[PDB]
Amino acid sequence: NKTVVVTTILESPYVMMKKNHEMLEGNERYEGYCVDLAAEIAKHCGFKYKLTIVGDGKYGARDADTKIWNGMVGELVYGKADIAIAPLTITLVREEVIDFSKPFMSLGISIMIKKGTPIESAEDLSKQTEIAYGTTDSGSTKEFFRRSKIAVFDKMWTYMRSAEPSVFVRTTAEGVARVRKSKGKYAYLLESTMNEYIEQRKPCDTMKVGGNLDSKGYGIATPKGSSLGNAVNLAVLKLNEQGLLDKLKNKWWYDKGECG
Amino acid sequence: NKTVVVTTILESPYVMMKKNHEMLEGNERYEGYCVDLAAEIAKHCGFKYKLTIVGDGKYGARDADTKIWNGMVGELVYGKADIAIAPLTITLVREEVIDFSKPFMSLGISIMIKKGTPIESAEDLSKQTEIAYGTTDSGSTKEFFRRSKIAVFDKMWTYMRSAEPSVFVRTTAEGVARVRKSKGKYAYLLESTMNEYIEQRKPCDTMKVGGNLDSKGYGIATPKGSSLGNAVNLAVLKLNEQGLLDKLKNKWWYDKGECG
Ligand SMILES: N[C@@H](Cn1oc(=O)[nH]c1=O)C(=O)O
Ligand SMILES: N[C@@H](Cn1oc(=O)[nH]c1=O)C(=O)O
Repeated sequence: NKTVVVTTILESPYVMMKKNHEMLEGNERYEGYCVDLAAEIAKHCGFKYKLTIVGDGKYGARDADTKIWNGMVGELVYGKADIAIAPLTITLVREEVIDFSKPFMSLGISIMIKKGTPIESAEDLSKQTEIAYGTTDSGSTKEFFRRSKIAVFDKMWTYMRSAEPSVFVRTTAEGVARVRKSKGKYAYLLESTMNEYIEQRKPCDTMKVGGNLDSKGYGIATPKGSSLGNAVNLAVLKLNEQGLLDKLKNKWWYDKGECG
Repeated sequence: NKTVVVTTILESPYVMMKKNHEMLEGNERYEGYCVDLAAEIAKHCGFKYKLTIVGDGKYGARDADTKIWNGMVGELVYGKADIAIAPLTITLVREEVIDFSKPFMSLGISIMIKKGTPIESAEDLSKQTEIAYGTTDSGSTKEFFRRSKIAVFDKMWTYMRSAEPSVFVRTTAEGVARVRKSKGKYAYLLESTMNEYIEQRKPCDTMKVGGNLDSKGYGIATPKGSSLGNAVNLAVLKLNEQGLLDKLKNKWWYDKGECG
């Protein structure tokens, strides 16, 4: 038995530094949905682990020129980590290089606006220019727009890829800050899960509008051929069946919601 | 290359006999969401196939005494079929004996009532006796209640397992007929997907109430170790990414909805 190296990302409310993190060591420094999930998975699979934050702060994308994978995906591909326990979207391109457990959370791409912004759908965004809109870099949302053959999403892609100044952000935190400080002139395309969490955080000035653009899920990832995959997949199914995953979502999204 | 034997179930709107089925042969006799899905999967994976309806008309459950698997699950386990393309729920007990692709549809257990029935939640059902309620036999919904540790669902299970006359039905069709003919005295616990489909079918006398009890998905299943699994999983992800699965749901649930 060896300590399993877990790669994850600082993304609220999945993994966050505890307020008193300076007083603590190792795994105890962190808290969140994925921190709780990691503890449950490890217990069910019988392994000890070490939580580590992805070096480049990215989810995972492959460079067009170099063909090299970055982010958490890259850490699994190059063997820097043994497993990824984070809001990592199950996609075809990633499934080609790493393995995923069945989903532990269901979600879809959505729109976040500053309250009062006159936008109710992706269709609305695509038909105008005054309100800028973008996505996070190196993730599944940007890749969705890049590869979409659907007219509305492709129209949106053509605008976003050449928009000036850049409409892309490095992290969810940056996109949220841009929505909040742009006086309604910036809308942010992000996963419904993040959108719903932020909607319940002070200053309660944002909101999710329209239906989700797609239906997909987050999965726990392991390098291809990992001996860990099977047990991890069964653990996820068990936790879902026990209602534990639902309990964890309520805990981190709503029980402590700050917007009444 | 050999013809792949597909096991499926006659369940609207997934697989149904075409009205003019007598005039047709083989795969052409059927139509529906899963019929369309099977054609797409076969095309993407490069195989020819034969659609067959599960002999016992069941989804799949293991006998407590004999330990023998029935339904579509049983057909894969005993090698009577090469793959299952139907609304087969991904569960822990099934994952122990067969393989599943990532989900092609997202859903949850829900409540179906005859319009006007004074029930808005599972909590409501559990606190009364006048309105009987049950589930389909040999499926994931009955197993959910049987294994639940959650107070409300366990209370519901204790009532259902000993209710008289029996509250369990053999098929969705039977449960729907019971809801419709029981004058509000029977509520039916079934997957949200089936519930939403029936809600748009004449005589438009049923409705889904409350939130879903859980969050899970349907997957394409193959016997353990099947050489088909990998390609099938990637095909499902591709179809989802192209928006084809969403298009298919709209086609079979709403485009031809009969309730305005
Ligand atoms: N879970 C996403 C990361 N990301 O979060 C969003 O909200 N959009 C986006 O791309 C991924 O795995 O790439
Ligand atoms: N998809 C279910 C079958 N079934 O359909 C429902 O609506 N409930 C139920 O158990 C299964 O795979 O067992």
